[PDB]
Amino acid sequence: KEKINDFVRGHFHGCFDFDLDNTLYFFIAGRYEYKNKGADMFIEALARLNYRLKVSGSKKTVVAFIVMPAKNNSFTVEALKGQAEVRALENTVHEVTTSIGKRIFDHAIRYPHNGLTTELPTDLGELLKSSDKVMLKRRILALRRPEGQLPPIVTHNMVDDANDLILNKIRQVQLFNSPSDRVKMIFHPEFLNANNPILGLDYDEF
Amino acid sequence: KEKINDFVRGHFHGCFDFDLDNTLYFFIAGRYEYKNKGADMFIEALARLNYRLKVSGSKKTVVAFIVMPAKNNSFTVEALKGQAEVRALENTVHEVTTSIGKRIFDHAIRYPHNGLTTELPTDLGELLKSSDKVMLKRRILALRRPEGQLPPIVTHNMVDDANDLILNKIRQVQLFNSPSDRVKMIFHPEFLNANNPILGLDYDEFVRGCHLGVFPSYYEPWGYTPAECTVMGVPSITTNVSGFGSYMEDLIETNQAKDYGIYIVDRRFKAPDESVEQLVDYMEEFVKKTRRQRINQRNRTERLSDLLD
Amino acid sequence: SRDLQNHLLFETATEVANRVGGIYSVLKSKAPITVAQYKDHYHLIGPLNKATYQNEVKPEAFSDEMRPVQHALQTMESRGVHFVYGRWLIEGAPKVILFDLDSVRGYSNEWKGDLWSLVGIPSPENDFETNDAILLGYTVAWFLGEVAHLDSQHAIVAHFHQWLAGVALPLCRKRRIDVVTIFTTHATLLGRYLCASGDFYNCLESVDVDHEAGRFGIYHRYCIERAAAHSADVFTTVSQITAFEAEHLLKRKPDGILPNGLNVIKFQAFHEFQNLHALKKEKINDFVRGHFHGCFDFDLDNTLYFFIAGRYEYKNKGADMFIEALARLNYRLKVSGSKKTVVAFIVMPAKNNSFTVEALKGQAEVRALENTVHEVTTSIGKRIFDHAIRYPHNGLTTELPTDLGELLKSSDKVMLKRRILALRRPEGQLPPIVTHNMVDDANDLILNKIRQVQLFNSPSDRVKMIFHPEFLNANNPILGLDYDEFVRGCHLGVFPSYYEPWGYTPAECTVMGVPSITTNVSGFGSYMEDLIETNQAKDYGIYIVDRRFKAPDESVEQLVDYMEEFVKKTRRQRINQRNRTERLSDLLDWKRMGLEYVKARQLALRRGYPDQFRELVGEELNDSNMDALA
Ligand SMILES: O=c1ccn([C@@H]2O[C@H](COP(=O)(O)OP(=O)(O)O[C@H]3O[C@H](CO)[C@H](O)[C@H](O)[C@H]3O)[C@@H](O)[C@H]2O)c(=O)[nH]1
Ligand SMILES: O=c1ccn([C@@H]2O[C@H](COP(=O)(O)OP(=O)(O)O[C@H]3O[C@H](CO)[C@H](O)[C@H](O)[C@H]3O)[C@@H](O)[C@H]2O)c(=O)[nH]1
Ligand SMILES: O=c1ccn([C@@H]2O[C@H](COP(=O)(O)OP(=O)(O)O[C@H]3O[C@H](CO)[C@H](O)[C@H](O)[C@H]3O)[C@@H](O)[C@H]2O)c(=O)[nH]1
Ligand SMILES: O=P(O)(O)OC[C@H]1O[C@H](O)[C@H](O)[C@@H](O)[C@@H]1O
Repeated sequence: KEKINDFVRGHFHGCFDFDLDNTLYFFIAGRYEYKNKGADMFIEALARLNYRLKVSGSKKTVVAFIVMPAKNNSFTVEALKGQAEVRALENTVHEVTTSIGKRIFDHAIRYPHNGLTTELPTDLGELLKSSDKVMLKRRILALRRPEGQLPPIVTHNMVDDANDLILNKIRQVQLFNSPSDRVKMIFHPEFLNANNPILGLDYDEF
Repeated sequence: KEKINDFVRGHFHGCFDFDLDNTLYFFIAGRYEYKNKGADMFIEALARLNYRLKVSGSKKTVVAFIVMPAKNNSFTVEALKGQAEVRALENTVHEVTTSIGKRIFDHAIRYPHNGLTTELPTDLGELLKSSDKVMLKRRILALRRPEGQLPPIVTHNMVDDANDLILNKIRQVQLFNSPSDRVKMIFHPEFLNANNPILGLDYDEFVRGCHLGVFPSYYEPWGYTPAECTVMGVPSITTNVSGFGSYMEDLIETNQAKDYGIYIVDRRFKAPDESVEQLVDYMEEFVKKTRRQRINQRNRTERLSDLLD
Repeated sequence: SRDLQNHLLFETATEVANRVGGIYSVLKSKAPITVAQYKDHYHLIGPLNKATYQNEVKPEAFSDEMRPVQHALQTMESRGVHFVYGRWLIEGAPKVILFDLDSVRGYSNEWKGDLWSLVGIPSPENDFETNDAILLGYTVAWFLGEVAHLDSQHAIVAHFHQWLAGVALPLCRKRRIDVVTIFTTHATLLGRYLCASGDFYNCLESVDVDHEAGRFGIYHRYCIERAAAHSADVFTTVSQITAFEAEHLLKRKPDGILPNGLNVIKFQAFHEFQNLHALKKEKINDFVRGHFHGCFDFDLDNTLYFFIAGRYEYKNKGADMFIEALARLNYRLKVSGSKKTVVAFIVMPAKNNSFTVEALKGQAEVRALENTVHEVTTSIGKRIFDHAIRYPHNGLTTELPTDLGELLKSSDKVMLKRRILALRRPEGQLPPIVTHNMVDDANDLILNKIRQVQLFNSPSDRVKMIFHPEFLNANNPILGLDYDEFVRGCHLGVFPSYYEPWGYTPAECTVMGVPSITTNVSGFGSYMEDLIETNQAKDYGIYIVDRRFKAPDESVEQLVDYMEEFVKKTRRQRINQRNRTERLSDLLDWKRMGLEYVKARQLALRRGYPDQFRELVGEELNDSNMDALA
């Protein structure tokens, strides 16, 4: 589930208004038989489940996956690019916390001398400096989404996007991952695998 | 130098009141001959330097190492235990900052949503929790040292402490590492090694980490100790009655040679109490140097190593 | 009347509180050295950019001796003129005076009329910009008259940058305002325009200045530039090649050069710049592994990183030569059996739709391998450790493991192999020559040139092409470097320019210890070929290609010659050459290039008050140049 959470954090970069500790992951998977496998019901049922959860004022979120292989031209740039921009933040944060560590450790080993009245630092400014902030802000701006763009409902470029049953059905019931929706949709038109650069999980792990 | 800094932090746990970024590492080394190798003069000179700095009001700090093997029963528990207590803290800090990361990270990626009005956390309480603050304080507590205890002048338990010359000389000049002393004193009666559990540097590595070798010998046919120093771009103070000292006095004009890291004290044509003041002059000069200066001097000292090939 | 030892300085340009062009960065970086000399006697002047100025910008306001500046500001207020006073928020904190041109346009037709008779300059009012150039030039001379009038202690210097600011120069000359003037032109008008087609440097001695200016239809601007250069007590350019250029095309030899320095950020240790190089070289190495994923047949340790960067001017910046030359070098290197490799970067912004999937995906797959390795190596760690500590018990005869199968298990071998296969690229696919999706790929000039010389990053090629049509930035998810960080990590900048009045590209490059190849028709190349003998300058990291007294094809062959030279170097040799280049940086710091700005100002006071300067120094020194003076 941590590897999924990681994928999701990328996916909703810029539009991430919910709590993964209070988030659930439904999926459907298999051969793309829209009608026999019941993708139709699934999508419809989810659209309604969304309405119920909104009405009840629940704070939970459902991120719902469709793993049915359809013809595609691999991943989208937007998928790969935001998963990269989220790692960029992860890393800059790790660097910054290394610096904070030095600053804490100096205070801890220098107490009680040099006028260090408290055992630990108290002001955040003692630990976090302009150079540190500037990085973090730049990495944050990189995650900003455009004017009103919503997280996508598909991870790939589809061959025949306009005729795709699953996608037309999601568009029809209007699950577009706008913030208010407590049900999110992610169609991944490709069997899962560990080499997958955006959700590196063999199916069995996912 | 970092590896020496980790040792010193250990050694001074509790009584740590100076900045290692404005601290210099002098050392004397080799076969324990109190009189011949110049340890008498060294320790005295340092006590006089300690006076000069307090007087002149210097922000600097000197940690003077003595590496001369002597009869001993291995390390003190207090050196060995303090090393562990300083690492306990290093590893508690590393855990806390991880927690801090996760929080900073969550804020960044969530902003501007969920009522987050600033791009970064502003108040420290968002990052640093009580559970985190408790483990840290406990680690700090373990570094406290007893009422009026000071950092030791010895890293080992001596066989015959009460009669050892080096230890008695230090006690006599009254360098007990109190916070008001600008010169500290760490006698390590054992040849340095990488497997040393308090200071895990081979001798050559330690040399590089230090700032200034001081080998003010009285008898010394050659003196590899300052020669090795000089090969590693480390300024050394030696004497004209040493072989190496005499040789470098031939090759270079004695006032040039200070810019080239080879300080030469006069122990042939001067009173022993004038020798000591010249050795103190040279140390007080080096302490006055900026980092610009030390680095440049170190490059000159390095470039000089061709002559010793 | 006036004092020359304590004088005022009023620097005036278009680009004060707004980064419209190169001139921005000159004034900005120079401000620290010019504040430090003058303190409160220095004042920058320009037009108030209502939009962006919000970013960058009482009896207490001035001292007693600098009260005359305060009184003259109130006299501009007494005819209604709105003006922003303050500090410019950059190193040095110089004081700015930003005139509102919206609150002086009611004079426009009168003032454009005045120019018909005072100098004779037409003003087609369908030219949005020359209007603003005239409004500033009159508003500033309306101010400099009042300060010369209200201050009778100091001498006064008024420096103007580029033709747009210098409408005020004829007005200071004709009206006989009591200030000494300096004009500095960073590029001639005709020069930029004549270089459109292409042979500028040979056949500019004979060109009809008025017929040519008239044919491009920019005669009304040319007039303002020509007027400015003649009017001023001192006329200057930013480089010798531009001085040559300015002599024939503006009809006045300059009194000297004001070459553009940089605010050189120094380190406490000199050798720090060198450690950075290797750090940032590793970030590029990370990129290059991702790029060649699957076709990775060379040793990055024995690999060099050439680059060109800047505005996308295919001809002027010399991308044409760079690519042609790189193709020829590839032949040489193959012929000569060299084992080295060159990855050449072109960093010139072109219209794109961000990165390719292949680019992002490739470096994602390389990170997956990085991490699966990291998992496997901890397992190996655990096994080495357990053999170590258990020795010599349980039958362990050797101190350490000797069979790899002891440390690397099936489970570990499988996931490494899977990661390997993921990097495998389609049969006969090569590494791309572009990181992005181009909007108009088939018509991109760089990509046509590259396709034509057939640098396609096949494994036999010792020169690889990477066109990255976008300025470098830290946030970039494939090559996460700010431009400065990338430069440092590279080994050789190559900026074989044709029209380039200065070129900060190679100067920046040199500041950060990186050798460049520039040309003798660039302003920076002129200035170094004067300061250093040209064969010696190669040892200090300044390779200068002759694009003036050589055929285009010989220039190319010289550029190839120089690269081949640089490739041949050993690592010691590159490291030192880099050290020599870094030592050179002080010549480009404002702590030296700002002395030439004083020489211009000492010559302005010499011609302006010949008797007063004679008596304040001793005799009268030579009058003709900046260089001929004290
Ligand atoms: O990312 C994924 C997702 C699913 N799977 C695998 O794919 C299978 C999904 O099964 P299908 O959707 O292919 O359909 P079934 O195999 O359940 O059933 C099919 O095969 C049966 C026996 O051949 C019948 O013939 C039946 O009519 C036909 O629907 C699962 O076992 C699962 O392990 C993956 O490997 N990777
Ligand atoms: O922690 C340490 C410190 C030093 N050393 C090494 O051991 C040497 C110790 O030097 P000494 O104190 O033994 O002095 P020298 O070897 O410079 O000279 C000595 O050896 C000479 C030749 O035998 C003469 O006898 C002379 O009187 C005597 O001073 C150093 O050079 C260094 O190489 C270590 O291995 N570990
Ligand atoms: O990835 C990059 C690459 C370059 N740069 C910067 O972009 C500049 C490149 O400048 P250009 O090549 O666009 O041109 P110049 O700054 O040399 O000069 C420009 O301004 C001059 C005077 O205003 C002339 O008009 C000239 O013709 C015009 O190109 C460099 O300073 C460099 O710092 C980046 O920030 N990121
Ligand atoms: O010039 P290069 O071949 O990139 O190598 C250059 C060198 O850079 C710096 O000097 C580093 O300290 C060395 O680690 C490296 O050997």
